Formats: sequence, C-alpha cells, structure tokens
Amino acid sequence: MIIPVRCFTCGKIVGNKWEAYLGLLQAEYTEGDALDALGLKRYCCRRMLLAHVDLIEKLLNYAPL
Amino acid sequence: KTALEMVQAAGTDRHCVTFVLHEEDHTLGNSLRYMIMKNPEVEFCGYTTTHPSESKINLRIQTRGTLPAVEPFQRGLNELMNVCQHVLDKFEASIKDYKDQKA
Amino acid sequence: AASQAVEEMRSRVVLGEFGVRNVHTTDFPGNYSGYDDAWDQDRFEKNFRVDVVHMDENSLEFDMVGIDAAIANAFRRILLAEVPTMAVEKVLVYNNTSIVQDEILAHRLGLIPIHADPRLFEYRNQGDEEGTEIDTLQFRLQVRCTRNPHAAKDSSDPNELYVNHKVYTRHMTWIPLGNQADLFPEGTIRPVHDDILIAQLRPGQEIDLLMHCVKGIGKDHAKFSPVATASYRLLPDITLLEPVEGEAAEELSRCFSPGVIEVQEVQGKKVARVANPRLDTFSREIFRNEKLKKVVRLARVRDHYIFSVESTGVLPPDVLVSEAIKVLMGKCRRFLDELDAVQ
Amino acid sequence: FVMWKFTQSRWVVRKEVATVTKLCAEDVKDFLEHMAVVRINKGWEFILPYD
Amino acid sequence: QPMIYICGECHTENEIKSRDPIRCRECGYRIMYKKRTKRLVVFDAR
Ligand SMILES: [Zn+2]
Ligand SMILES: [Zn+2]
Repeated sequence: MIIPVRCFTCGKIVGNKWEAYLGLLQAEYTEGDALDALGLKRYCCRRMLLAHVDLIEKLLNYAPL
Repeated sequence: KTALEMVQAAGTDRHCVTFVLHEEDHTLGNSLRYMIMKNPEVEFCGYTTTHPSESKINLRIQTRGTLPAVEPFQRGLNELMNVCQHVLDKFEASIKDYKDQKA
Repeated sequence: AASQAVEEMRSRVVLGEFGVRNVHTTDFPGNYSGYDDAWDQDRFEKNFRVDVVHMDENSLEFDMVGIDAAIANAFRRILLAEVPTMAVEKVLVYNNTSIVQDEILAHRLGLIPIHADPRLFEYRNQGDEEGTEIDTLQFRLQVRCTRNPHAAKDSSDPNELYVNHKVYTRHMTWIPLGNQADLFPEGTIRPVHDDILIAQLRPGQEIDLLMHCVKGIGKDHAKFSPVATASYRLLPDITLLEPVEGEAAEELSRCFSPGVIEVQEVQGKKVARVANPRLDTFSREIFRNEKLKKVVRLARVRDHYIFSVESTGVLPPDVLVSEAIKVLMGKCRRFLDELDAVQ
Repeated sequence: FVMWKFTQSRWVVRKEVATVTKLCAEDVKDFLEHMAVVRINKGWEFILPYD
Repeated sequence: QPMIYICGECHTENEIKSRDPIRCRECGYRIMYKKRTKRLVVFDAR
C-alpha cells in the first residue's frame, strides 16, 4: 500500500527516501545508480525500495474525497 | 530475586554451584563466561538458556579444589567491570583525540 | 612447524575453500602447554587499543585490538537492543478519515525516531497511562487536506491540485508538558529525518492525533533500536606464500577487492602485493583460479575487530557506544550488589 | 508540445516536459513512448532517424 | 437528535430521521455510510 518507514532486516530509515527515489526515476537515473546515490550500500534497502509497489495513489483514486 | 544460588544436591556442596540470573540473555552470560573461564581455579564454566519464552539464564561453576565457586563469580564480575571501565576510558580518549586532530 | 601451527590456530582464523577453521576462542589457561593464558589485567591494558578510522554524523567506524569475540558480541548486542531511546507508544486518534488504517498508522508513527535525549527521561512505571512530565512526550499531528483555491485548469499532478496531501513527519508539533519547554530549547525535540512520508491524503480527509512517547529498550520492541546497523568484523590479513608476479599478478587484483591488491613495477615487471587488507570483503574468488589457490592464504585476525555503527540519528554513535558500555557496567554492578546482598 | 520539442531538438527531457505541461508522470511517459526511446545519459531520442 | 450520514458519491452530510427512505439530495444514490465517531480511541504502536 505505502512505503514502510523501517527496513525489515536492518532497520534503516527508508520511508523518507521514496519520493526522492521517484525523482531519480523522473530524472535519467536508472535503478542501480539511483539506489547507490541514495546511500543504500547493503542490498536489503535496495530490495526494499526496488520491490516496493506504490499502491497508495491507486487506492486514493477510489477514496471518497 | 534476580540472581539466585543453587547447590549441586541436598548435600550443599560448594564445589558445584548454579547461578540462575533473571531478565538476562546471551550477552552477559557469554561475557561472564569468558571473563571467568580464564580463572585457573575453574574446572567447568557453562551458561545455558532454559527456554526462549522466559528471560532467564543458568550458569554453572565447578572449581578444582575447595573453592566455594562464589568467589570466582565475584572475581569474574569485578574483572568484567574493570575491563568495561578500561575500554570506556580508552574509547573516550580515542574519540577526543580524533575530534582534536580532525579540526 | 608445530609452533607455527599452534600460533596460527591461537591467533588467526583461516578460511578454507569448503569451510572455515580455527573459529573457536582457545586462549585459556590449561588449553596450551607453552602458553600461560591466565587472566592478566596489565597485559590486557597494554595490548588493547581503539583507533577510529571514520566518524561522521550517524556513522562510526573504529578498530579495537586486544578485545575478545565474547565482549565484542556483548557490546554489539547491547547496542542493538539494550540501549534505551524514545519512541512513539500511545496514539490517541480524533476522527481519522484517512485511507490508511488506524493500526497501520499507529505502527508507522511508532517506527519514527525521536531526536529526544533518552538520558533526560525515565522509564514509565507499570500502568500510569496518563503519563507524567518526567517520563513522556507529546506530539500533536493535525493535517487537513483540501483543494488548492488557485490552480491550473488541468492540474494533473496532485501537488498543484491539493495541499497537504502528503503528511510528512515535519507536521508533528512537540507539545511541552509542565516545565519541558524551559528545560528543552526550541528545535531540540523534533523528528529526526523530518522528511519521512507517514501517509497520503485527499481533499476531505483529515488526520488528527496525539502521540505519547516513553522511554524503552530495543529488546522490548525494535522501534527503540537507536542503531540502524551496528556490527563488527574480523580484520583480514591476506598473505602471499610465494611471490606472485607477471600477468597472473593482475588476476590477483581482479580476484580480491580492487583496493587491497596493488601491482607495482619494481624491475619493469608487475608484481602484486597487499596494500590495504581492510577494504577486502573476502569474496573467496581466488578459489576459482586453480593455479592461484595454493599461493595465497586468506585469514582473519582473532583479536582485531572493526566495528561499524550506523545509527538512526537519535544521538551520535560515540555516545551510543559509551551508553552501551555504561549499560554493561550497570548490569555488572546490579549483579554484584545482588550477590553482596545475598552474602 | 512534445512534438514541437522534438522538431526543435532531437533530445527531449522528460522532467522539463513534466514541469512545463504540469502533467503527471504517466501521461508524459505515454506521450514519449509513442514516439521516443530511452537513451542512457542522453534522455529521450526520436525512434526514427532523420529522413 | 440530528443523525448524520454520508452519501456514496456526493459525500455530503445528510440528516435523516427514523423510518425514512434511504436517499440523498441532488442525486439518487442509495448507499449511505455512517460518519466516524467522536469518542477518543487509544491505539498501541506495537
Ligand atoms: Zn535495509
Ligand atoms: Zn449524494
């Protein structure tokens, strides 16, 4: 649904690096170089950010509003 | 009510003692095991966990001669405390000189 | 000879092709004949040393020489779990119209770190849900999303159409209790990162809540863990059994880390040597080359531990290590006092 | 606007189009995929060469 | 006592009393949700 704040394995703060990651996707950066620039050395945070699906906007499209 | 002693049998033999320590885990158990294993008067030192649900550990100490096995316990505790104080002082001094040389 | 093998077993940990050997700590009295491994405080204070190699905000790296694996693991576990911090525990909700569930919202708020100094607070007693000035903190979060009165005709992006549609943790306002406003200057009590995305809203929805934070340790729950990654590794020391030169030496530079093996032209020919064994991660890729297996000997120093501590930003990591050592000292003192009370 | 940017220059930046047109990322992506391909370190290039 | 409800598409606060045909003004939708309560609820971050 939404990006988790904490990483499951280590616990590094990753929720604050989601939208900026999307910015790196709006820019010309690929996946690997963007994850490297975000400061994710260990592969657990890379999996957390890469394998995450942004389903919050799809649900808000069905929100009452 | 945290640390309780238990003799090896009803005979109340001071050679083999079991210390049950509450609200502890592998950290202090292993640290005290390492700090007291170097005591030459200890034949057998060993810590174990009764069950992962409850937070308690059981250490067992068996000495060589007629040691009450409580004196090595206090010896290991004091040695671990001294080691911790020394490493704390060394780390503080190291951090201080690093901050000084960085600026 | 036999003495060299004994020294290698008691000082080095060798990594083989199929398994690691000499992994158990054995320097104890009675295990070795020609060695008096009895405890000596003077020798320990002489041989032990701490050297910090890197220290920035929320990151520390330091090598300890002379300590054992038991005390190193104890320090690591105390840092991971037994260091108390401040984190959100109670969530009082007033008309949460968000799509995000209330329990999920409370769970996300609990994982948000707090920059408050834990040493200035105390543990809340059993019960006492009302909380006191000493052992709690209050954070008010009130965000009402609404349509932007001035926007483009299309406004496809949600940023232009709506305002406050993404509830960042910067909207959290610390509400002082009693005399906490005078003790803590403005700006000290606040979220650590200030950019954590809590939830996303739509016009009409509102998120109103209060968060009660109390002191707690990481053993009870992972949200109190101050360190993100606090670990230690044995310092590698790669040694060459025979001098390797020629193009195969370049293979060494490609087998190990790029920054550990360096090739030099002493007489016009390339010869490889160990430059900085610290940068090596022991990928064990030298075992693939058949010829170069019997020319190197990968090993780890037993009494040299490089600690890497990356924290979540609650407090600098040096203070974290100091508080971990203080917690271990407090456990030792509590057990000594209990033993003295027994006798 | 995208076709005009392509007529003016062969390379088109996605972020610039998203900022100017004020559109979402998916609409700009669909507009670009119909007539452009992603070239690393260069942005979006027209799929067919200059005829 | 004013009992308030929310429509499924207009999302407007409509006040209807007992034994009324479930409907909503300026539309014809017949799905009527209840507003969230005003009582304080305590949650645990565990
Ligand atoms: Zn991670
Ligand atoms: Zn309606």
